[PDB]
Amino acid sequence: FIVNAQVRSDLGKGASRRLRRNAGLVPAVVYGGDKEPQSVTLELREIAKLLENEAAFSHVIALNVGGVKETVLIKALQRHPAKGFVMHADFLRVVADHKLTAHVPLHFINEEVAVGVKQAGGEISHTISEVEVSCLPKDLPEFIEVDMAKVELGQIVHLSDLKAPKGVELVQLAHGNDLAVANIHASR
Amino acid sequence: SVKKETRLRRARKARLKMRELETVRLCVYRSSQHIYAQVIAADGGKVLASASTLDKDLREGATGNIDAAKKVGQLVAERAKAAGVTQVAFDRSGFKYHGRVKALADAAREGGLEF
Amino acid sequence: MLQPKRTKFRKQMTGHNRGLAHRGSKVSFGEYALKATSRGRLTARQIESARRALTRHVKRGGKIWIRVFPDKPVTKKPLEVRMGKGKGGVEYWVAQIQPGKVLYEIEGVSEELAREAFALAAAKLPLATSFVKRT
Amino acid sequence: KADIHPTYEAIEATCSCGNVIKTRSTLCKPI
Amino acid sequence: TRNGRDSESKRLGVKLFGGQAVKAGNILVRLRGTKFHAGYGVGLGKDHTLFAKVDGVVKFETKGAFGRKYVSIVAA
Amino acid sequence: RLKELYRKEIAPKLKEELQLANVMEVPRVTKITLNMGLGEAVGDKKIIENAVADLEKITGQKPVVTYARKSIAGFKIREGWPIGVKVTLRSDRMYEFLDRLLSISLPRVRDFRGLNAKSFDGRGNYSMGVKEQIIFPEIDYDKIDALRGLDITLTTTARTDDEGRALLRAFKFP
RNA sequence: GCUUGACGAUCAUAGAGCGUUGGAACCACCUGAUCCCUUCCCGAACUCAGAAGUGAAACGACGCAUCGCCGAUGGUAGUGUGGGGUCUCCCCAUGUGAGAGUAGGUCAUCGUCAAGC
RNA sequence: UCCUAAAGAGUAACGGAGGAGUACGAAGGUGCGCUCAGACCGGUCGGAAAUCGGUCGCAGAGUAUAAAGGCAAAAGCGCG
Ligand SMILES: [Mg+2]
Ligand SMILES: [Mg+2]
Ligand SMILES: [Mg+2]
Ligand SMILES: [Mg+2]
Ligand SMILES: [Mg+2]
Repeated sequence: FIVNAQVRSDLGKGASRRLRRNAGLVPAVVYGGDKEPQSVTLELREIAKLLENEAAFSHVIALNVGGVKETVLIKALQRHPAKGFVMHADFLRVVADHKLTAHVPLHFINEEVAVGVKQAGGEISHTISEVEVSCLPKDLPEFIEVDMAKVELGQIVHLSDLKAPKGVELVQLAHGNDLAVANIHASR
Repeated sequence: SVKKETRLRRARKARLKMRELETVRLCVYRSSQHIYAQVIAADGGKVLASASTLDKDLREGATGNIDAAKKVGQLVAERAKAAGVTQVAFDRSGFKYHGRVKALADAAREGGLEF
Repeated sequence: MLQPKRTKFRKQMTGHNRGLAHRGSKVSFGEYALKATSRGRLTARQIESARRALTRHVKRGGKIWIRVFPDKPVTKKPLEVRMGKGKGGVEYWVAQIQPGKVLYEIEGVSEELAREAFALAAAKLPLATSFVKRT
Repeated sequence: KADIHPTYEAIEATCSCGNVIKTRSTLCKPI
Repeated sequence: TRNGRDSESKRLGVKLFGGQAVKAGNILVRLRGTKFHAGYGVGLGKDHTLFAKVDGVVKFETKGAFGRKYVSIVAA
Repeated sequence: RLKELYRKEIAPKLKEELQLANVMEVPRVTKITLNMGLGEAVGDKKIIENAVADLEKITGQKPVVTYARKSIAGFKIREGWPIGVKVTLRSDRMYEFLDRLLSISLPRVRDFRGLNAKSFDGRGNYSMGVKEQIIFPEIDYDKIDALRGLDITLTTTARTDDEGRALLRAFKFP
């Protein structure tokens, strides 16, 4: 996980569309805690390798603006709706001590053999994914493992069932709700 | 409370119509112990004359009677005429003009001040 | 077919079909989807020709969502009728599609059973629809 | 006001005015 | 069943914009029920029609609680 | 005089009893409302002036009549427009009317329990329905009509209804 | 500047919720209703005569961003004039540039006197 | 009165939707007072619902008469 950048001292609409067809570039910004926001050009080819990676969204990425180095986490992807490709990136500086909410993928690791599958009518319907995080950046949750190999038929899974290991909270439990996660039901 | 904001709801009609006419307002404030009176200039935020009971020549433990309030409105026209103030209005501030309110506003008409 | 139960009015203007689709272009429920890459409008009988194509190429399970709903009534004058004696009656109902909008979603199936199932539903729709995945 | 009518000759009389009109003046509870 | 029958368009609107100079009894706003309230030196007639009473320059300021629109005229 | 029974025995007792810090936290009775429901016989035009004269004697105070506020066609029309008769009792006629209850308005009921201890609102108010107008001094039996549906509703300065119980068990008749 | 009252200035970054805390000056509940006066019934409210008690309630201050409310930068939508194209829709040059969302903010700031330091 | 009507006025169609050809001597004036709907808990013959008490409200009620624009100095409600 490494990517290198440039400065982009040309703003607007007209100068921001000539980047995408002449040079194949993608705009970006770097805004953080203690500094100013700083715009940036990146290439469409180099973000394509990172966006193809699995856990690159919930992970720290280094950035070479010039020779300037910074540990950068990504929280946005504006994306072209019609054809489908990346537009400007809008990522974030990482301070060594700050609360830092982000989003984390799920896996549902062990559902080959379940009580609801092998005994009763076998269906497992994943409702939610991309559950958030609120954790210090010293420990990065790349993913959360959920196990539905023992949950029987007719039972659902809340957010209190799966856990958040080693100093990780859940924003939805900080509100007065507990969202359902996965169901096991009967096929038609 | 409950009583305090209901008489504030009763007071804002006449207090807002005296604002539009730009008249030197004579306000009042009754308590269960003693009675205030102020003359506020034509901007709502400037007090010209103000006589009370809590001054250091009148406190005697008998404030809270109708006879105590006659001297309050008596000794306030002498400070407004010393400030050169006539042509005033009388906001009763949600108080029913019957008892200690009305008796103070008769001492103003006696002491040369006129409405 | 799919149409509102009751309506606050009876007839509606024509309008236009402009812009792209910024909300509606993200897969939310399923893990595979058939999004539309050309603008048009769907006439609520094509939806049932495309629904009954996906719901017999699976026959085993999965779950189907229908993201789009027709609510715009359209008119049609009868024949041998001159123009200008009012406005014609409502014959059918129309949804309006613009590039990027997701039409159907599927989950709980294979990555290539579904790929050859949206081929059946795309041959009933008058639009050029592509194949996309959940991210 | 003055529109109301008291019967204070018996209202302000004795509650234990015998058990011959009140029918119970040594106990109030029948239970 | 058949439906033509519109009406004849009473010519409402706001006259005398934000920097004018007014006479004694000009018409400021032909209202339809108090989009604009009676500010400092204006009138508010029968059908809620703002009119002047003194001379000066129109302001169009937003004041106080409820965020209501007060049309005052300023001797400036 | 239950007021002189209140201040001397009940009022010092409850401050230590329910862990009350000062004087002014003690419960007491605010008012008594009755609300004789004449919702039966809407278009009667004969029973209201009877029902006023019924409640006129057992309280010693003139009632007021209560109109309606809708036309609930399933119940009745809005033509028989007065429906209710209500009396609010403040502090002078409170502790004197309260002595008729629980002393001589007990034996003429022919009941089992004088009042249930389960029916409360969440704040600490008690309500009760009395079936007959027979439980009353200075009343006729022959000239009275036995169509008198009467209620008793109590209001207390209680925060929650357990404090209503410790007040009600002092002058009790359950 | 600190204490309490009155009247304003400004209308939520000033709100709500939770917590905490104040007296014998102020204020509030309070005590009575004979005497003013009052209630489509009721001294509840209104009013009068007062200083047994209390700071409970109420009311101010003091804390908490949990709800609310404000809100960047960048990008994007749309659009004036001049030209384009495959022309029921878009694109180029140029001027203009939101809304939504993100980083984060917020437990207000003042003025006039009268009684306190 | 609303929409077509392009954020000043204006603006067509055998274009889409609705109303009027009146009431009122108080339904006018004025002074003085006072707040809605709805939910919910308790309460006798009513009960999904009548009258009463309570909390929650934060105009979702109301406006002689259509819809639009308004209404806490309430333009809404009561009294002399
Ligand atoms: Mg914005
Ligand atoms: Mg126009
Ligand atoms: Mg125009
Ligand atoms: Mg009217
Ligand atoms: Mg008024």
